[PDB]
Amino acid sequence: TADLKSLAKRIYEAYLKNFNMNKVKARVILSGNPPFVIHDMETLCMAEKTLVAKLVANGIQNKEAEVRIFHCCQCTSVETVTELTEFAKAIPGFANLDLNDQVTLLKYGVYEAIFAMLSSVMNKDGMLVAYGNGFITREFLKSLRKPFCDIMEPKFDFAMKFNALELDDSDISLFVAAIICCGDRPGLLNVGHIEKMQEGIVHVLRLHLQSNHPDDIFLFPKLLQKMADLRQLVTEHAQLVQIIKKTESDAALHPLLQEIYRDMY
Ligand SMILES: CCCCCCCCCCCCCCCC(=O)O
Repeated sequence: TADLKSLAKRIYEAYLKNFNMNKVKARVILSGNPPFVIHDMETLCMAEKTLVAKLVANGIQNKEAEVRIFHCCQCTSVETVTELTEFAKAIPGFANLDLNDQVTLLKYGVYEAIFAMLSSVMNKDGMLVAYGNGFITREFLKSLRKPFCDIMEPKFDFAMKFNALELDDSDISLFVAAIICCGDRPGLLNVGHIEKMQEGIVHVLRLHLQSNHPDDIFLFPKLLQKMADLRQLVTEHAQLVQIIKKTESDAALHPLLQEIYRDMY
């Protein structure tokens, strides 16, 4: 229907406006200011001097490479949280929710959305970083000292299967909106209204996938399962972050992310 197709287009346009990275932009870069390839410590350190110069301007006081990398991971998440917060305003009913419910939905949804969207910048060999200006290899990330080598690999595993679904930005935008609209998040004040907001977005997602992916009759339930898989990926990620927090004193957690993780798992 015109209203439902228009809603899907709205959410797609809001996604293109609000996220610095989209799947088309990522694919243009990945196909070959080209991205600097980070595949070892030499190339990490060269990339840092150009792309995150302040982080390595401290001489012998610079942090360990793994800690610098984790800091850059967190800065990326902080920026994506800001983008997701603006995007959520395009979702029918979201801005009409109580301010506290908006906070709760974003708190529990952002990392699920982050890992879903991260797939768009990942291939089997590595991922784009730093606003598309670096490509860091999967093998380099696996080579880091424990526990830091354990951060990205499960996200690559998720992404390879997610990317095999061959979603486009029009699908991913609605999937991210659906992640944000979960009525079963803890602490919600108006569950009923959130459930109806969820039902509306999920209806739009179902119809859109039927229209955009006529070849895959299971795509909607596949994506419902991916949402559950993302919840488990995030719980596991939070457990690893808590290990880092307890055992890696140099790996300072950004305060916005500390609040997101607080009282989550
Ligand atoms: C010189 C640039 C080095 C870049 C280092 C890798 C950046 C990865 C960005 C994606 C991070 C995904 C994981 C987020 C982790 C978290 O916020 O808890």
